[PDB]
Formats: sequence, structure tokens, C-alpha cells
Amino acid sequence: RIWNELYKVIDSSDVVIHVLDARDPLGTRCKSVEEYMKKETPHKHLIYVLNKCDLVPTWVAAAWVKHLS
Amino acid sequence: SGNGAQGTKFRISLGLPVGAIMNCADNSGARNLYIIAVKGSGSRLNRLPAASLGDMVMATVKKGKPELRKKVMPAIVVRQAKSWRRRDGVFLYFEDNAGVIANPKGEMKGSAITGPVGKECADLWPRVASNSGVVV
Amino acid sequence: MATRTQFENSNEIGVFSKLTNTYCLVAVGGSENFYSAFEAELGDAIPIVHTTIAGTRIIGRMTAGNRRGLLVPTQTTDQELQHLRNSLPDSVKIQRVEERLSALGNVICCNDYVALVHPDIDRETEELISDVLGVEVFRQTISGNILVGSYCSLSNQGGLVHPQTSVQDQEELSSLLQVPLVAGTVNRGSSVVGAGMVVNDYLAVTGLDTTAPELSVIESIFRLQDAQPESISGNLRDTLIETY
Amino acid sequence: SHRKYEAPRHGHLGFLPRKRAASIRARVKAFPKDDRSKPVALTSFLGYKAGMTTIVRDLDRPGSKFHKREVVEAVTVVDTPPVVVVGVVGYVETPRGLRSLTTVWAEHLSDEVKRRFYKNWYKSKKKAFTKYSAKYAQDGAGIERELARIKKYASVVRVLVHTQIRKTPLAQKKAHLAEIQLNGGSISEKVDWAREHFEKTVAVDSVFEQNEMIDAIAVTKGHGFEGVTHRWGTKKLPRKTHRGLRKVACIGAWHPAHVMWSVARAGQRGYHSRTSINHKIYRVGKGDDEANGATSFDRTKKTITPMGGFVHYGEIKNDFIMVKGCIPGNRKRIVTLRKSLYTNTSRKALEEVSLKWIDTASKFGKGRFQTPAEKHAFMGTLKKDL
Amino acid sequence: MRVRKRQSRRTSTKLKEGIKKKASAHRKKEKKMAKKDPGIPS
Amino acid sequence: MQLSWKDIPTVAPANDLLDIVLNRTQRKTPTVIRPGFKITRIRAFYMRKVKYTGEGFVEKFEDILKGFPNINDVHPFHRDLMDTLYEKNHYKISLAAISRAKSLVEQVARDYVRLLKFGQSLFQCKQLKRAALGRMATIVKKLRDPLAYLEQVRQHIGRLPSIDPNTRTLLICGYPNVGKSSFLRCITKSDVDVQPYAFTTKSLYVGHFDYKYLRFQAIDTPGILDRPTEEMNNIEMQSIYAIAHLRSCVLYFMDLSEQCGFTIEAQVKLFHSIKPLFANKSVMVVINKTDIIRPEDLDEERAQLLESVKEVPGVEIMTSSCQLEENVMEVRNKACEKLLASRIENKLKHVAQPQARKRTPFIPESVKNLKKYDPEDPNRRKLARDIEAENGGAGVFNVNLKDKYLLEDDEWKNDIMPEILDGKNVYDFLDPEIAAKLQALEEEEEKLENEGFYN
Amino acid sequence: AKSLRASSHLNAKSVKRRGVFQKAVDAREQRISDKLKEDLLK
RNA sequence: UUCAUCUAGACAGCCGGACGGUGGCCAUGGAAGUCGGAAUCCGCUAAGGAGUGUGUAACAACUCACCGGCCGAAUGAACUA
RNA sequence: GUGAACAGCCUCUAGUUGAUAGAAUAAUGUAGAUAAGGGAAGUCGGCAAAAUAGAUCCGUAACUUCGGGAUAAGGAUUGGC
RNA sequence: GCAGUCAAGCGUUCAGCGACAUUGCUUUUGAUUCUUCGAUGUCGGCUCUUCCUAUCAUACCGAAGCAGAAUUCGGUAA
RNA sequence: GAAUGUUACCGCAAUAGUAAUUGAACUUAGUACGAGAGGAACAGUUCAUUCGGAUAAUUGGUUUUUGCGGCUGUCUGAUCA
Ligand SMILES: [Mg+2]
Repeated sequence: RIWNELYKVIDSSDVVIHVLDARDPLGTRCKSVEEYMKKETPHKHLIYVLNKCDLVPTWVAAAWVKHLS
Repeated sequence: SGNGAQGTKFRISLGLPVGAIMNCADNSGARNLYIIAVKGSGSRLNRLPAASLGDMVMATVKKGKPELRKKVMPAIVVRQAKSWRRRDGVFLYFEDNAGVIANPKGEMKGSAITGPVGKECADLWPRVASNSGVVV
Repeated sequence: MATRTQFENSNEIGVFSKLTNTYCLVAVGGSENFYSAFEAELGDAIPIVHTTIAGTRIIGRMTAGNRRGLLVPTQTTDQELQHLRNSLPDSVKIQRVEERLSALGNVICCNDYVALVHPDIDRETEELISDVLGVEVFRQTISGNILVGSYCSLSNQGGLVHPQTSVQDQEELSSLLQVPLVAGTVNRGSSVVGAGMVVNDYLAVTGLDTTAPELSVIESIFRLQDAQPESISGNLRDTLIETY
Repeated sequence: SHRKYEAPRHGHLGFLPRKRAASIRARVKAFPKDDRSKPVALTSFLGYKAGMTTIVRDLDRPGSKFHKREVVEAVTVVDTPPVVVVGVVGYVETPRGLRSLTTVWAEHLSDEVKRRFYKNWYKSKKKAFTKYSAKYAQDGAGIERELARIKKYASVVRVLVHTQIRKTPLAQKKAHLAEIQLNGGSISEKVDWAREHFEKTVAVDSVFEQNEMIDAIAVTKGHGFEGVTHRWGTKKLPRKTHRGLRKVACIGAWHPAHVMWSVARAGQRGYHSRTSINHKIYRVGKGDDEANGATSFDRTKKTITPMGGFVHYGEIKNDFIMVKGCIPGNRKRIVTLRKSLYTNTSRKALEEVSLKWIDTASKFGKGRFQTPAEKHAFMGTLKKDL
Repeated sequence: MRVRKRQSRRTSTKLKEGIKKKASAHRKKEKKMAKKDPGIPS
Repeated sequence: MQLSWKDIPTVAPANDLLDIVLNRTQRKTPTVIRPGFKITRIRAFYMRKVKYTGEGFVEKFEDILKGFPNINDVHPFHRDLMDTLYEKNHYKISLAAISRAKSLVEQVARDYVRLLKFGQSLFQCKQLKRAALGRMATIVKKLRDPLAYLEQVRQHIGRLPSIDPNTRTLLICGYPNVGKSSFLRCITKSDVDVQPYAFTTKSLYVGHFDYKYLRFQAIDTPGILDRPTEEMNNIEMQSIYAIAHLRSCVLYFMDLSEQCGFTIEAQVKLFHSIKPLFANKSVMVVINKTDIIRPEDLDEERAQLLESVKEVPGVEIMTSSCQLEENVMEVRNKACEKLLASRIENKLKHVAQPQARKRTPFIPESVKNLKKYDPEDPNRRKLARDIEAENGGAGVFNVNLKDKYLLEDDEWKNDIMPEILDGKNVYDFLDPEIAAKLQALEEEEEKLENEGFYN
Repeated sequence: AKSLRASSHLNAKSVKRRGVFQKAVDAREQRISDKLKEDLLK
């Protein structure tokens, strides 16, 4: 059900906004969905978002955004 | 009887249903064994499998060495704590039920067994008797 | 000499039998194949008695004795004691023992001259054992193994211990027992040497699973074969190195 | 719907209907095949269940884990005083089953069987078989003619016997009358043996012996109307279910619109005739043999009567049969001993028993002593003693 | 020995009418589809 | 796994496999559904049928894939044997085709289930189920040749030898019919043809023997010719790669007689050519059929070839004959000694003593005078086992333990202990010289009686 | 496992019956006949 | 119903031949007709097919298509109802 | 009187014997109970039962608006003379 | 499923129809599968009876490289 | 349960139902089979899972035998009861 809902929202969203945890954004990246988004639906922007930045050092978040941008 | 067990086993009271916890009776480091299944148990609707003295069961180590956690290993019951009719003409029971972890061949892991060992289990398991310092 | 034998389907010869220099005990379980197997080596030279202890076939572990006497646990019924005495000559002492422990065969490892006992064995039991068997008694453990009667085999010719015995422990125990000791395995790597076989000054019986190197090691250490009082063990060094 | 789960049914459909037995004394449905070569012998006997007791015996059974061991097991004690033949019945094989040809009585029926023919015995004038007994007059041709007729046509011969109720500690004075088939060849010899046994008594020792396998048939314990939960072992409902919880919740379905005979509903439990076979006889005690409860080991001058007497039974003074296990029917109930109907000499039966010790302690309460002498020796002298 | 069930031979006139209608349709279909010597014997 | 991969599950051809799967799907699953049933019921029924068919096909393919030894990264010797026998390229291609067919079946089943979940009519669902079944059938039919080839290769691999390269083993090399099969038969118990025709053994033969309590296995090979390896048969390549990969010590056999018409010069040339394979094997030369040649009666010019062979450091010459098998024992001992010495040398790359801290071993005179038992002697002992056999055998004969137990007089041997007497069991009171204690008690009673104790 | 209606088991049981099994019952009946005759002789 | 063989011995039953160039050409450890690839040429017959099948490492041997010898007369093949 | 208590029970003054009964104690029910070994493995779901319950003493955490948590929690006694 | 080849046969009067087979379809080196995309409608469970074989096991057999053990299919079998 | 002269006893059986099920311990066996790994089967025995029928020998549970003994409150003046 959860994966079906994910696919439904992906198909029903012109743009997809991906949230990430500042503690471990790379682990939460879940590249599996992103590959399908890039391949089947190029028009979907698939924009990242670094959430929970208030729970990490400012330099940590700055480095994360610099390396992921 | 199953593999490892030698000879036939006469039925006795089943005082260890699935999910029961019994104190470990071997020096392998385990504290208590949580029974998840009983080897050789019967199949019947709504009837929970139950073990008895001398029976081989699969149980997980609920407490003890971390290395023994999360894995289920075969075990042999050495004490039952439920009165059973001995053919000699006496009903006897142990202070507390206990078991010893063993391999499918019945070989003992611990080098020694603590506390009394039931006569039926010792007779049915040569390795248990060899590793048992006290019988009954 | 060393001969391969098996119980019904168990290689633990010492569990269901107890062989001494003057008498042998076997279980009554199943048939006389075990009795006939023992007869094929001993024949009628010494008594062979079918006997049970506490109504079990494990009399080997429950009882310990030598040429001078035999010891049985408190759980033994008077009928079994009387049958054993009548089947044995008066030269072999028989007496019941009363103590917390019951596995005399596993609690006591002894020969006709020296005896090993469990460290926690009571004073009265130790004195009774010494008086009955006419043997010296020492408190010892085989490299930390408290079950001296199960993990070690002893005889007037030699003794065998489980492979985990430390070299220093083996050296100390050999000097204490005044007999050679060798660390080996029986029944294809089984660590319970004292339960997997029985041995005396002139006969050794082991499980069928005993591989050829193990049988040769047993023969060399226990000095069964003629002109082989561990002398041929030197040649076995290369074979053991290649196998190990 | 396939029930999603296969499980065995509750109860045996072959024992239906689960109704009360026709009479207190169950009638034997079949008798052992007649061996023409064997001599004439009695195929069954009538006894009264005296009670139960504990027996310990060294078990001789090669291949068993209990070889040369004293296994304790339960046995049943049945009071079986000598029985007396008071007639014979001849049967002729007809295309519509065996048919009774004629019956002959031995000129003298005991008062016990006379009571059996009257309900109000005391009110009755006691006009007993006297008239038929007069058929044994000077010539007695009628009796001889009937015997010859039985010889000519009867295919099987069944003797009429009644238990000596007066020899039983039962409060009743009326005895039970039943037929017993006669085995052996020379059907003429059967009736000759019956005639020679007319008015004579036959002891159990001449019918059964130690180690002999027998089948016991008797009316089971009655319990009256019983719930389906215990009458069939039906699973109890969880709790406080509507219309109760100790009953079968589902009785039918859309089709068929009728309750099946196999739904195992509640009804009468017990008091049903049952047949139990392969009961091993352990002890055959003579009535006049003192120390009936003494084995070769105990050898103590004590009878098998438990201290204070059997619970709900008397002080057995005559021959009795001891058989292992249990037999259906309550104490004071008449139980018929029947042969195995076949060669049941399996090693279980071929093995010879040897009782090490016989339990004779009081079954009334937690009796600890076997005989009053032991109780006096243990407790010693009391205040009332001196 | 434990013979299984046997098919019933009853007419079941519902089947009579069904087969009659089916045959009537089939004859019409065949008719519509229709539009679209051995010499001396030995 | 290794060591006789005999437990591979048999695989039926494409037609048989498809028929079995279809029959199983038709039988196990229900087949009765009606148009009056709800569309959901029909959809569920057809989806269940398709899923069952797909699961059966997937299980079959997975079993076939798992059963095979996975030739890659098994062992150089076993891998090379499989490559030479089953054409490793073709074997891998066929197994990859089976794996691809499994994935195709999975994808087809999933797609058809997804399509059928939207079914709107009984006919549509039936057509979708039939389409899925037909797709699976076509995929299976495309697997015709690989399944047939894999059945044969599975049979062969199950029937192939199982040698342990890490163990100490012998290897026989030389021209065909030189006596390799005869030597293998004589040295160890094995079933090998010993006929004199060109290629007696078409594959490797294994035979086990024990020396000095150590397990040894001898390996016989068809042999090799003087070919430069540019052109060679799989039979010769098997022997070549067995020599190359195996640590076994190789013995080069030779026949100097007119038989084996490759002359002594040819044998020596073959030995020199194979020398590179002989570098680390600690080789030994065995001259067979010595009964008819006796190389001591050989020309010096011909013995020059033997000397040149001996020029190699680790080679040695041995003499043996098929009829005179006694030399087989000597050759076996020499080979075992060489192998053991080499292994002991490579490996490196004890008992206790009393020390004195009297006690001596004890043996009864009866044992010393006891005679050895002979199972085949008609006059041997009674064999209480045989006594039980003549009385009904095990489980029937009842052993009377009272027969042998010793008592002061056999006239009361078959007696019974009362064990009980109105309490205070007999065994408790059992003690010799009861008369003395009874007399003492009687004296005490006499004293009490005259003392007036009992008033 | 084999049921009572197993032909091989029934044949084995029949052979056993012809063995000492039936002889034991014959001896038991012979012994019982002596006591039956004694019941009248007394 | 339509085609075939037939006292110039019909079908089926028993015994003999089934040759010689020849072990025909490619590969071959072995490939003689019968593991595989192109040929599948010619002599004597009543007949022999570089071989219908079984089997040998290799032939060998057995056997078949046909023919020949014994009895004798209807028999065989494909279809329709 | 017991008892912290107008908490529960007995008795004293006073007021009642009024609820159709008799004979057994079948199944199934209404209300209240006991249980060998396992202790939620049953059920959608700890549904219902059970468990600690008063007094005295030791001692009492995270959080917090500093007021609370708190009888936190976790432990030892209770009779008579 | 669609698009093609062949015809054992049928046959506008024997051009057309057409059985069994057959080619294209939906990464060749067991490598991966980290797709798993809309059922507009319920299914799933406590007690309990019967019935079908399209047989999971027990019973009796045949065929499988069935040396044994062990495994596959098939015949009867509720 | 009336009715077949009445009561009582002993019976036959048309008909309806039916049942037992499976596993393992020896022997035969470390034997046929095997290069080794390993591992048969029948006959005789002995136990065991599930189901069915009985009975409390012995053990457990159940107590209105309220049978015995003890305990709190309260009442019979105290004790016993
Ligand atoms: Mg050869």
C-alpha cells in the first residue's frame, strides 16, 4: 500500500520534493526511486530538501548542502 | 525419539509447552532457554506442542552471552518440575525445570551439567549422562 | 588388543559398560550382541555380568571400580547389588556409597593404584573409595574439566585425555598418576574419551567411528599390542603431523 | 467452504446409538469358534467386579526397555464364585439365523434362580418349576426325548448357568441367569457333558488360568443426561456466549435443511454395552487358599481383601480372577469373562507373569498399612489397648 | 467397488428449450453462410 | 559444493516440463467457475491460477539452477574437468538461458496478474489467463535444447569421479596399455578394465588404499601421446590437466616389451616432453611388464635412455610386473614415503612421562591361557549370541541371568529372595552370624524376665 | 505403516499362529481340560 | 467403395543367400555399413541397399529389403457407411 | 464494640418473619468460587478474571510554569502476653 | 495475439478453406530484479457435519544413469 | 408407551452405523550395494503421534461431610460450648 501510494503521488505530482535528514542525508537518499524518476519521468524535477538542519551543526549543514548542490 | 536419541522413549507428563522458559543447566554461558518449538511433537488442531524430560526441543537464549542471542538451537530437557509416573511406582518432580542446549546429533556443548539430571533424560541421551555429574 | 565394538547404535562404549582387569559389566538392552562382542575378546576368562543400575542402561557412567572393588550409586536397588555380588567373586569388594553426587563413573576416574575424584567429593566418600579400592586419591581436574570420570581414560599401562588438555596439565597429571598420558580423540574426534571407550591392562574396546589414527594412538599409549609400549608412537609422529 | 482446516471428528460413529443398555447384564454377541478337535470346555464365565488394586511384577519382555524390571500397573479384582449349570439350550442352523430348538432344566432350580422368575418374590406362592421337574418321573422319557432331539438336530450347544449370589457379599438375593456356548467336537458329547454337569458346580480354575487372555463385556458406568461438551469432548466456547458456551454452536447450514445424525448432540452418557478384549489375567486365587494375596516374595499370610474391606464392596471369601488394566462397569456389577475369540498368544500374552508384591492396603482413604498387624506394630499400643 | 456418481439421464426440459433455440440459431447461421458420378460399380 | 555432486535434481525436457507444470496447475488448483459469480471471484480465481503456474515454473527453474555445481570458482581441477567434458562455454550459456527464462516467466506472470486485476468480464479474464499460460508455454518451448543438454550433463556429472585435490593421492602416467589400469587394480580394490586394447579407460578411475594408517587414493588416467598439445583429444587433455592441477605425486609407467608399440625412445621422449608437468610432483619411473623383459638384459644403448631419464633430479626407476604383483607393494610404499616426506617438509613452513613422581600391570592367568577366538572355526566358543539365535534371536530369547551368576551351591541357584516380610524388608536384616545377635537378644530377654521387667 | 487389512501383515500373523502361538493355546486348553474333569471327579 | 500380388505357386509360416571393387571418400586413439560430414560410383545374379535395426573400442556376430527352397489359394493397402 | 471515619459487620431501644411452596440436584443457564505444569502461545484487540490495596519505616527519577510529579518508583514489619 | 511457410485433407466443376508442425516478436556466460502504478469492492475466523479427486502423506505398482541412500513422473487409491 | 390370551426368563437377527491412523528402536547392519563417502529391504521383536471406548489401581484437582484444627469483629456475664 505504501509503495502504491508513493507511485500514485509521483504520477500525480508535476514536481517531487525530496526531504532529507541532516544527520544522514546520504543514507536517506533512497536512490532506487530517483533512478526511476530520472528514467521514466524526466520532466519531474525531483528537488531535494535538507530537513532537520536545526539538530546539526551549522557547518555540517553547510557542507551537506555544498556537496549535494 | 528422533535423531540422536537412543532407543524408545515412554510417554511422560508434558510440562513444557511452546513458549515456556526454563533455566539453563549447562556451563555454556546461557541463563535461560525460550522454547519456540518441540521436536517430534504431534499435529492436532489447537493443541500446543509440549516437551518433557529427555525430549529434544528448539529454543532461543533469552538471556546470557550476547553471542548466543537471536539464534535458535536444539536443546534437551533435563528437568520438568511436573510430576510424572515412573514405572518403578513413584511420582516425582524436580524443584525447577531446566534444559541443556545440544546439537542435532545430541552432542553436549557445555563441558559440565549443573544440578540433578533426570533419569529418563540420562538414559535416553548417552552424552548427557556422560556430562552429568548428578543423576536424580 | 584394541578391538572395535558398538552398542545398539551408540559409539559410547563406556556409557553402557564398565571393563576392569578382573570383571566386566554390560547393559541388558536389546540383545546379547554387546555381551557376545565382549566375549569374543574375553571369553570365559573373567566374569561378564548383565546388570542394570537404577533401571538404566548407563551403568557404565553410574558405577566406578577396579580389580579390588566396585562402587555403585545410592539409587541402585538391593536386587541389583545382590545380583552383581553373586555374579562376581568375593575377591571384588562391592559397597554402596551415599553422597550428593551419583555419577560415580563420571565423578571418579581411577585405576588399580591411583584414583582421581571430583574436587567437591565429600570426605566420607573419599575415605570409602580409598579403603575399598586400595588406591591413592587426589583432588584434580583435567585442564579445568571437573568431570574427571568422563573426559579422561586411565589404566595401569597408560591413560588418555581429551585434546583440550594443556601440555603442562598433561605433564602434571602424568606425574601424579605415575603413568604416561596422551591428548587424543575417540569416535572420530569425540572429546569424551572416558565415555567413548573402555580399556584395561590387556584389552581395549572403542566405538566403530574410531578412525585408524585414533586406534593406533590408543594402542600405542595403552601398550596393548606386543612390543608396542608407546615405542611405535615415535613412528606415528609423522602420521599425526601429516593428518593434523 | 472446505473448512480451511482438516481435523478428526469427535466420537466414534460406530458405537451409535448412544442409548442405555437393554439390561444390566450385557449379552454376548459372539462366542469363540468351536474347535471340533478340542475337548468340551466352558467358553465364558460370570463374575462381579469387586474392585481394583496395585500390582508390581518383574517384567520379562525381551527387546523392551523395561526388561528385568518391576513395572507397577493397575489390575481389576472380580468376584467369581463357582457357577452351577442348571440347563442346556440347543440351537439349529436355519436360513434366518440360529434358532433355539428346546431347553432342558436339571429337575432342581436353586432358590436364587427361582427368585429371577418373580418380581414380587415374597408375595408369590412360589409355584416354581415343580411341574416340569415332575417330567423326571419314574420313566423320565420326556427329558431323554428332548436330549435325543437336541442331539439329532442341534448344531451348537449352550449351557445355562447362574452365579451363586448368596456366596457374594452383594445385598441382593436374586442371581443372574445367562447362557454359555459349549466348544469341542461331538455335539453329542456336549450334551452328555452338560447332563453330567447338571446341578454340579464349575470353578473358574477350570475355565481360565494365569496368563490367559480374556475379553470382558459389561454395562459401562452410567452418568445420566450429559452435556455435549463431556459427552463428545466438544470444544468449549470462549466465554458468556449467547445460548451458553458448553454446546455445539453450529448445528447445520443452508443445505441440507436437516440436522445430521453425526452432529454429536447431547444425550445419555454411560450405561452402554462395551466390549474390551486382550485383558491379561495375572492372578487366579482359590477361595479356600489362605493368603491369596501372598506371592512367592511376600509369602505373608494375608488375603487380597483391602484393609477395612473393598470400597462399596465386601470381604471376598471365594475364588476370584485378577486381570490387568480396568474393566467397564461399576463395583457390584456383573461382568462376563469371555475368551479372546482367536489366537491372541502375541508375545504380550505369551509372556508369563510373576507378581512381586500385591497391594492390600486400605482403598478407603490414604491407607498406609497393608494389614492390621503392621498398623499395630507401627502405631504401637494405644490408650484403649491398656 | 466404491463406485462414483453417475450422470443423470433426465431430460431437464429447460435444456430441451435451450438446445432448440441454439439449433434454430445454428441453422439460420449455416443458411446465411451458404450464400457466401462413380460410374459402373466394380 | 564439491565431492560427488550426485544430488542434482533431475530435469525433464521442455515438453515434459511444460506438460508436468500444466497438469499440476490444472489438478491442484480449482477449475470450476461460473459467469453468475461476482467478477471479483472470477478475477481472483484466474489470478490465483496464473500465480500458481508462475510459481511452479519459478520453483522448477530455481531447483535446476541451484542443483548444478556453479562451475565458476569451484576448484581449478573440477572447473577444468567440467570445461573439458561439458564445454564450459555451452554449459554456462545454457544455465544462463534457464535463469533468463525464469526472470522472463516472473515478469510475464507479474504483468499478466496486474492486467487481470482490472478484468471486467469472464471472457476477458479467461483470455488473459490463457495468454499468460501461452506465454509461459512459449518461453518453456524456447528452452528445448538447453534442457536436453543439461539433463545429459547432469547425468554425467553425477556419474563423474569425486577426488579431493587437497588429500594425498597417487597418479599413474604413461602410454596407453602400459599397465596403468592393472597397477590401479592391483594396488587398490577398484573396478577398472585391464584389457590390452588402445584406450582401456576412457576417463579417470579412483581407488583408495591405506598406508601407515593414512588414507591414500590412487588415480588412473587414459594417458597421453607424443602430440605437442597443439592438437589433442579431450581424453588426453583430462590426464594433462589432472597432472597439472593435482598436488598428487605422479608415477610415469613404461613398457619395454614389444607391446605398446611406442618404443622406449618414444616413451623417453614423452617423459621429457611432459617433464614441465613433472617439476613439483616428485615423480618416479615404474618399469612395468618386467616379467618378460627384465631390463637387466637390456642393451646398453637402450639403457642410455633410462640413464638420461634418471638425469632428472627427483626421478627414480622401479621394476614391477602385472603377474608379479609383489612389486606393487614396494612401488606403493616408495610413493607413499615420498609424498609423506614432501608434505611433512611443506607443513613446517609428544607424550608425557611419569618421571617417578610399586605399581605394575596386572593380567589374570586365565586371560594369559585364553585362546584367540576364531569366527570361522567350527569348534569356536558357544557364542551366547548364537545361543540366543538358536532360541529365537534378538527380541524373543529370554536370557536367564541366574544361569551364570556364582553361588555357594547350584542346587539353590534358581531361588527367589522374599524381599519383604510384613514390613522391615528382609534385605535390611540380611547379615551373616544372625545366631550370635539372636542369642544376645535372648540373653537380654532372659535377664529382663527374671528381673521382673514385664509385670 | 500397515493397517489390520494389510495382506502381508495378516499372512505373517497367520504363519505365527501356525507356529508356537496355536500350540500355546492348545496346551492351555489341555491343562484346562484336566481341571474340568477334576471338577466332576471331586 | 477404390487400388494391388496370384499354380509364370497369392498372404502368412520354417531353412539358405544377403556377394565381390570394398575395410568406397573426410577427419581418428578406436569409425571395417550401423559415433559424426559430402558422395552414395560400378561387376554377378534370383538378390544384395557404400546398408533396415541389436552389439562390439575395432571388426566379429545377429538380423531386414529382396530373392531362393517346403505346404498351399486367396491375400494385402487406403477409404465410406 | 470493632474500627481514621455518618467506611464494612455484630449486638441494644424499636420495627418486621413480608417476596406461592413441597421432592431430587439431569443437561443448559443466572450469581460467586478452586486448579497439577507453561503464563497471553487464545482473541482484531490483556475482552472478562487475577494481581498491589490500610498503617509504620528506608527511599523516590525524567520533566517542569519550580507550584507539581509522589502514595512516583524500588524495598522491611504488622498477632498475643 | 498478430504477421508469414507446408500441406494430411476439403474443394468456384478438382480459384478458395484447412489438421499436425514451423519463423519474427514480448542483456546468451546462472549476472542482477533495490517495479511493488488505481481490484470502488470486500474478506478472515471460533465451533462443527458431510462430500469430490483434479492424491500432500500413508498402501500397491511401472517408467527414469533407479550402483546405494536419496529424488522425478506416471497408474489405482478418499 | 396401549395393542400380538397375560406375566417373567433365555434367545436368533432383517435392518442402520462402524475404525482405528501414522511414526520410530533393535535385530537383519555397518551386511547387499561403494574407490571412498555412505547406507538397503523382508520375517521377530519394542515403544511412540492423533483418534475412539472404558476405570480411579496410584498421583493431581475439586469440598456443604462445613469432617477435623486454627484466626478477626461482635453477641450469650467469665470458661467450656
Ligand atoms: Mg588397459
